[PDB]
Amino acid sequence: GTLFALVRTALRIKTEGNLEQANEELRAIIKKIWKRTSMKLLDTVGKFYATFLIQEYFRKFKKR
Amino acid sequence: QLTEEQIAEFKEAFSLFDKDGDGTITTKELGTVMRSLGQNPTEAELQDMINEVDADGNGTIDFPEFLTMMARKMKDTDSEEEIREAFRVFDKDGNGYISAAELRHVMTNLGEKLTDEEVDEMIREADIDGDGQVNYEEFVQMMTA
Amino acid sequence: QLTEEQIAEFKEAFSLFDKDGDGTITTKELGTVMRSLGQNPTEAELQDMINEVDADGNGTIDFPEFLTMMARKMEEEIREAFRVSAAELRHVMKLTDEEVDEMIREADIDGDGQVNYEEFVQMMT
Ligand SMILES: [Ca+2]
Ligand SMILES: [Ca+2]
Ligand SMILES: [Ca+2]
Ligand SMILES: [Ca+2]
Ligand SMILES: [Ca+2]
Ligand SMILES: [Ca+2]
Ligand SMILES: [Ca+2]
Repeated sequence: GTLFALVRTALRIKTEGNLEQANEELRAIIKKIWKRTSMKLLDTVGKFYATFLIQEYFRKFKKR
Repeated sequence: QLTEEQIAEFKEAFSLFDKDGDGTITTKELGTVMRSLGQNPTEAELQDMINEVDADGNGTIDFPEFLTMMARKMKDTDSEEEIREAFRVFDKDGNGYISAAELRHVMTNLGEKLTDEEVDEMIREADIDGDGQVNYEEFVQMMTA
Repeated sequence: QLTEEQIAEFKEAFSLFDKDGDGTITTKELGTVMRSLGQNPTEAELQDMINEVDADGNGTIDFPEFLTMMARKMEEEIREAFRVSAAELRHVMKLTDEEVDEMIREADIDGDGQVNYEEFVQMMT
């Protein structure tokens, strides 16, 4: 039926978007479980003077 | 001995740790700088650090105190040991190589404004072997040159 | 630095603890969620949990305090982790077998069965 044939088309379109949307939602969740899982895996006086030596080194450079 | 000039360089070094500008360094502040240099010190190693430098017992480091420590450290002249500590700061991942990004990050956190080109220039001049990175020996030449 | 996206998630996370939705987490509401996670904290334990995070000293936790805490705790940064396959993956992990294959499958751009830094990169950025 014309009207019916029309309705069938509209639902085919809705259904495909449903499918695409469900794929996007899954991808987002997986990406996020990759990240939150990376996020849970990567988990003295001489230091003052070190900082100084580096600063001193930068000054020398800028003047070279 | 001490030049008006070295005092002023020691004050630059003091400023970096004195985040709020109030003239003293706290355990908090030392922590934020250490954390920004790669390390993660314990609340106690921080207090111990402050305590070794804190001559008057008030629980924070002022500039005379910092000056006393730095000046004294300067007269240790067998200090290839201090270059080693400087290396460790730059080499955040301990892999034995300072990348461009490692040099940049340290560089920024000491308030030092270099261009991407300047950093490239720094690495290029220091890199004796051509791998685009600075190893310990190349770093030594660089720091003593 | 924080993004609009991470702010939203942490606002969702806050919600799980702000039960009555009044904008503040109390020792009571906090004890409720713990119980539902199978823990039995003592009243003083809940106070200490709140106290570590209670910037303004008022006894409860608002969203800006909650956010201060979450933000504090959550090409170089990637490649470290990359140095550490379906077999190689199930190792680290909470999740199930089929679901690990999904996690692989998504990363497997080239379609070779395991994950390459090049695509892991695409999986991180
Ligand atoms: Ca201060
Ligand atoms: Ca003092
Ligand atoms: Ca390195
Ligand atoms: Ca090199
Ligand atoms: Ca509430
Ligand atoms: Ca509060
Ligand atoms: Ca692959």
